[PDB]
Amino acid sequence: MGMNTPPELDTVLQAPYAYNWPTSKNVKIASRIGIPYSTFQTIQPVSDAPNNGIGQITFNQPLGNLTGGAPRLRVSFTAEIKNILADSSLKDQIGLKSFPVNRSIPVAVINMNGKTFTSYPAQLIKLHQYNADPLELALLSPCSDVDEYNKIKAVSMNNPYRQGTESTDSRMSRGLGCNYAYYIHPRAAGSTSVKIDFVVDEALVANPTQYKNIKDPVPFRNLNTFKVILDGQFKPENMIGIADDVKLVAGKADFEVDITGFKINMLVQNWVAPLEIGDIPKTIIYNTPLISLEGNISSMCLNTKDPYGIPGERNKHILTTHSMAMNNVPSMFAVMVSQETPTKKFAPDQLAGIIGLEIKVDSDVGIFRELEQQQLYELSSSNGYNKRFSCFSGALANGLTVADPAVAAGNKFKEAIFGAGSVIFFRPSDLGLKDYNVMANANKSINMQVQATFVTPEAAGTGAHYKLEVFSIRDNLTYSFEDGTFMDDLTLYTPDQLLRSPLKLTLMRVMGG
Amino acid sequence: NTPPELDTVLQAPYAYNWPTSKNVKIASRIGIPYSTFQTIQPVSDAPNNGIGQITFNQPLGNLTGGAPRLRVSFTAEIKNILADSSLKDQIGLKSFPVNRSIPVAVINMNGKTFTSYPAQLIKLHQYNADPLELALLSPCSDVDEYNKIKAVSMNNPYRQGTESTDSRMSRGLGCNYAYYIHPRAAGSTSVKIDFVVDEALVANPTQYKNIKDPVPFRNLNTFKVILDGQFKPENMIGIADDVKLVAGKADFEVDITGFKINMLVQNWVAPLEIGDIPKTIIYNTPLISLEGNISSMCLNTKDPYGIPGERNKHILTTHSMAMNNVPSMFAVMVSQETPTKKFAPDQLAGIIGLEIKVDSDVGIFRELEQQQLYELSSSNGYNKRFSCFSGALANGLTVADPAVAAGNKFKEAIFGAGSVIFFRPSDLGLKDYNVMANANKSINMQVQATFVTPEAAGTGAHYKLEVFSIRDNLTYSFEDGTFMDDLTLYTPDQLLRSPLKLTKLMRVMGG
Amino acid sequence: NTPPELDTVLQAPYAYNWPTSKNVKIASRIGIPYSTFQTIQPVSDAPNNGIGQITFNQPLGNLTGGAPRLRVSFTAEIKNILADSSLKDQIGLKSFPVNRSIPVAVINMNGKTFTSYPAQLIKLHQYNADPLELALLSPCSDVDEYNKIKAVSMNNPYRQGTESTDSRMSRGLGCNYAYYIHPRAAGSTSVKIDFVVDEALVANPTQYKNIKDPVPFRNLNTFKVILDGQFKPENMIGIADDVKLVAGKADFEVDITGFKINMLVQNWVAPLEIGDIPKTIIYNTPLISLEGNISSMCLNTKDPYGIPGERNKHILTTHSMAMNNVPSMFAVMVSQETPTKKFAPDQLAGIIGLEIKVDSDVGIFRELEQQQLYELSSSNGYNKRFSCFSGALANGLTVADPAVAAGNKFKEAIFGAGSVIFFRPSDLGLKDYNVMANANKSINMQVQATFVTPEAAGTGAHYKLEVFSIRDNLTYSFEDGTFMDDLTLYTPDQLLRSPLKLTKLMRVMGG
Repeated sequence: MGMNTPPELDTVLQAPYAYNWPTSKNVKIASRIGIPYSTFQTIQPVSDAPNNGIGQITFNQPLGNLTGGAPRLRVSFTAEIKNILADSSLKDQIGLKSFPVNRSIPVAVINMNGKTFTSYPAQLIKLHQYNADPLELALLSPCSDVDEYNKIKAVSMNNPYRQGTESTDSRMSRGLGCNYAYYIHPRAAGSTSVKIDFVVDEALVANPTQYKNIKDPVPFRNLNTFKVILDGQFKPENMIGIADDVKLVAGKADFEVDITGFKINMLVQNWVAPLEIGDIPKTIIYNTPLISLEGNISSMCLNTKDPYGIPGERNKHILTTHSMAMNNVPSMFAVMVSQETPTKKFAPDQLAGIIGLEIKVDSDVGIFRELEQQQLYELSSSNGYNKRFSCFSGALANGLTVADPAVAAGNKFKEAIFGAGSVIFFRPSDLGLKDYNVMANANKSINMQVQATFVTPEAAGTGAHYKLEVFSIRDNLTYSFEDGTFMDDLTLYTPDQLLRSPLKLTLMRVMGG
Repeated sequence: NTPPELDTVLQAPYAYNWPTSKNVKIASRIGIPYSTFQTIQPVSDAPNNGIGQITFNQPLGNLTGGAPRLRVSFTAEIKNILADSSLKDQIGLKSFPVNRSIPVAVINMNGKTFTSYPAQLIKLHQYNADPLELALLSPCSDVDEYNKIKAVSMNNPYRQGTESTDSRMSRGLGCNYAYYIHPRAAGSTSVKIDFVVDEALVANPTQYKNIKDPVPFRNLNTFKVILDGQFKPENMIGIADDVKLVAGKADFEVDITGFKINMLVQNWVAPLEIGDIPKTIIYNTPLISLEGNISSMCLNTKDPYGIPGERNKHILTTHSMAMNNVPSMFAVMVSQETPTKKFAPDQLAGIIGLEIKVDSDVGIFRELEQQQLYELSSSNGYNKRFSCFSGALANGLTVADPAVAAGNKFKEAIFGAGSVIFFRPSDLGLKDYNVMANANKSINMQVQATFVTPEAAGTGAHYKLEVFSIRDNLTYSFEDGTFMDDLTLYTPDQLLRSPLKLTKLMRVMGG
Repeated sequence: NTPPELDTVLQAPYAYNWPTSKNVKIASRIGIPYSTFQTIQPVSDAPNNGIGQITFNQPLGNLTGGAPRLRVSFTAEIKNILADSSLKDQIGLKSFPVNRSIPVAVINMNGKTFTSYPAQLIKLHQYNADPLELALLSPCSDVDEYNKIKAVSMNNPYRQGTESTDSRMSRGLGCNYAYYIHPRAAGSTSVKIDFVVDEALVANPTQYKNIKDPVPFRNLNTFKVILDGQFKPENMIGIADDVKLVAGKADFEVDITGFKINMLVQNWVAPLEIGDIPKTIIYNTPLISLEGNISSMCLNTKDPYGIPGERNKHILTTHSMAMNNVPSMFAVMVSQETPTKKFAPDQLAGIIGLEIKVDSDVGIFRELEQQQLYELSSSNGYNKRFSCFSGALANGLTVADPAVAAGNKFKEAIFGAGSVIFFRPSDLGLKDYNVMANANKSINMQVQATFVTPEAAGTGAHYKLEVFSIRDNLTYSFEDGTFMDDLTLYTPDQLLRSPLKLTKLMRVMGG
């Protein structure tokens, strides 16, 4: 159009940091203070642990001065696995499920100085495993690898039950002899069972623990009342993994597994604040996100076409939540469609493959209707989703095996493997709402409805119940006052305050988002 | 002399930076939405077999994503497969199959055309980009290390998802991209596979180096993307070298049908909170050019799998290459001109020596051997292992086996894929201090490469020495609608007096 | 109590930090050249079998690279291999084979000598360095997790390149280093392999912790590198534990011939644009020393592959170790004194308890169990999996198999390689607050380690407890030519009143 010339730009010479010569003008020498490993507490529960891992477990241990921000639970037990075909090698076929400690705790209550925090570790970790940093996840649990597909076989190389000697990268393995202590009892000739001792030391994922910052969590102060109350569900379906190609004794449909000798301790650092940090501030703030199930709905999903057939012909099931009333705007949402009832106890968890999503917020309807599955994967990945597309999609993963004419039509289904399925993370900012007041942390009431279209792995002429769940992740802070009091509260502001807040495009801490 | 006094600090964990009202702020958020995400159809029906011009013509208001993608879908039928072949872990796609299929692209923004060469760009870019970025660019981001792929071997990019612990290593089925294998009949010698690939377009001015968070384009009243579509099997389809052929057939025959292509890009209205957008927005849009090439028929007289020091040492030297200004980086590779198989890894020669002339300064790098040339290239981002770069014999035991008769040693030999050597003007240590990246000084360059090739004793083939320049180049978006692009050029004196950058809203481009 | 008011911000993508003339600058570049790269020959012909003193003596003008490397080449002949052995994925090199081969090194810069112990240094450093830096240090950077390597198992560093998806995992052929296997005759029981390895020298004052971008040395009128060369098979050559032996032979017999060694380092003139080089340049050059050791004959009476709680718990306690100042870090290791096989992984014991005494403070860490000791070591950089650290039985199914006779259970058992525990004085939580890293305060320390060993019931072997110190230590280059080095020591009172550092041209050394 007009007269345009590129603007003048100033120049610099990019040079290696090696030429920033170290001298007396730019070098200082450090000594060090740090969190010690002396007086590291091993805390027994108030009563002898339930011998099979099932029941309430309470830790009650006042602790003076500073306490580690990411306390851990150390569990030990013996698992007896029965109904194994005689003469089975079991090589690379036995291990633990992902995050077996937190999977085993449906609800936890933590009391600090009379303030109780109720959370749901099994629900929390099922989401968290999919969009956290995998480096933090390995600090959280020795069993941090997340299943990509709905079956695991020792014949396949992507096998989390490969033992340590079969694993080049330890983070890939939930198997024996790799990240956790174990002992296999001697097996008799002709035996159809095995006993394995396990020990697992895993960070507790329960508000207000600092499970997102395991290397360097902010300590707690002066826990004069400190109780950790667990709904203990340390049972085989929560903890134990068995490859889908282990053969069964004639006449048995699944393995029978028993837990005995269950023990549990809470392990946490405890220490006196060093002289050099001076006065600890009166009021300490902790980032303690609040994860909530906002809505759910289920249906019986019947397939009439082969799930291993042409992908575009797989039955497209739809579920839509009831309207979900919220008093404020969360930071993030997560959508997943879960198989309600596992058909096997020791196999990967099954989710549906979500192929479409439509969101209504207030009067704004049909949001994301133009997205297909690859774009939904991109959306979720933009918010941290950390697994491959073939997992997310729920597609048929082993098509050659199923396209084989030597596999009779009847056995094609039995041999088919699918992606584990979808979790879709989205923020209110992803929705492009015309209502600019709907911002994360706004104290504005909203109504949301979620429609998910999805595919399921059941055979043609069969079905199963699936549940659409919509979770919120809210920014939430815990406050430690100098007199001992703890409080927690959502970080809420008016839309007008947020609209006028300065942009952040890149010792100050910024929490929330 | 006495050591100087140094001040002391106490290193302490960040845990002791206690969060309080003095040092904590709470964020809300704005971001780029996934609503009104555009799926743009071409102006006319795509060629059924992927061959032909393809045009997108779609004005877009307000803000448009900086890294638009192409979603391709098609069926490939692979014929001449020995009956009763399992095909397990043997079929997939070549690296960056969408960009490999586009020899030339023209993008028009508001009347300004940008012509680039995606296939040429990605062949180079794949070797020194950040592998994390490459995985965001394409689902098929693993780059071959060796000149043959076999399902009997564990380094196999056609291992399917259930055989791959790390998805980034696989270009196979059931891992990073959607696929469907049609049922196979007893005794069949062919397979049909549906594929879908969503890959970022690598064509100026797209922001393919910043896929997570690219700077958007604005007010695209004219937006055209014109592709030379060459979505043919040799550009897209990979077949392991140990799949067996039907008797009498020299190679597989592959046909593409059902080809469809859409351009996918975000589009949205600027949030109220960012206020006015600046009058002139600047985009980093590097310009990659072939500066010179030369070829020869290279004949081997000694076994390429024999003593490495006895491998024939071929030499190619470019003609003098006249440049009007000094590029930021150069890349040297020696390519096998004619593939002997259509669905196998690309073959480069193993470069064992390099000598550079710039103006009157001759023989630069003559004292470097192959390990040092690997170190040089790696210091400029080269991202593969030494046994790839070197082009050396990779499976020495197999060839040393006395049960493998002399005639079959050649057929069984596997070599590194070969070399790409990235170097900057600053790597040359030129006595002429005026020869600096982005200087508006004319120079003349000649490149000599000494290299080894994988052909059998008593055979040969044509190899081409290519020297590429990578120049710092910027695109300017003026608020009146105009787009321009230009090299970033300065006098040597300007550059010689510029301040050093030895290490947050400030952006530094070029280098 | 009421929660405090907190200010708010809007988190926004960096894409909205629009690049404009107000926030963009354009870089040219200067860098460290690859021209005049020195390949320095030893003053006398290298010892043909790799055993003997080796000296490099080469004055260098201007700037010299801070991380010089050694390029070794040799042929290894391996004898006593069962006839018709494939050897597939069974031969390679041990971790850091060059530094493993140098028990002591002396470097002279302008008349100042620095004496260090590379083999001792690398045995520690491999366990808590950044693995990305370790791969720049040596092509053979993977560290053994278990005490046996078998080609039947996937965690096998002698996997060749074509069997390795990730090159950093492999110390095998055809992956990270050049090699050539000589043709093998029918019925032969030996193999000859040529190797070439280019590895950074780990010897004070080399900048081996910063290989990508080390600070250069300047104006070396005297530059000598004097090595105790022990480039012998037990230091360099790895052979999988499932390679079979010819009848009547107990171990392989390996010979090194044709040994050559050169020192490779960049050398260049300072660019005009950095102006004057400072009068005194400081280099971080940590001092690693053995502070104490003690040994015993450790006899096992229970099966090491039996119930873990019943494995014999061996205890070693050092004598009192007197130190004149407080080191930054300690490392505790219990080593098998005498290898039973020459080409197998190094064996350490599994440490299950540790108790530390410092001055009058006794029994520190007595409440920690093995998992907590692993966490402690990991907090200070320990970089391997728990099953390595623990020294536990790694292959319990094999041992639990009733088809494996009680007599063969031991032979088939595989254990973790065993423990290294890194700890800092700050980890000890001492009531004496004067005991701080770099304090010029005398202390006395005693270390007790409780550990398990892999020997069969009814047998034993000697184990040595070693406690190493890592001290913060600086080298100073004065422009008159003089070099000095010295510990960085301060009074406790100086350190106690020093400002906290809780979190770019400023450099902080030590810690």
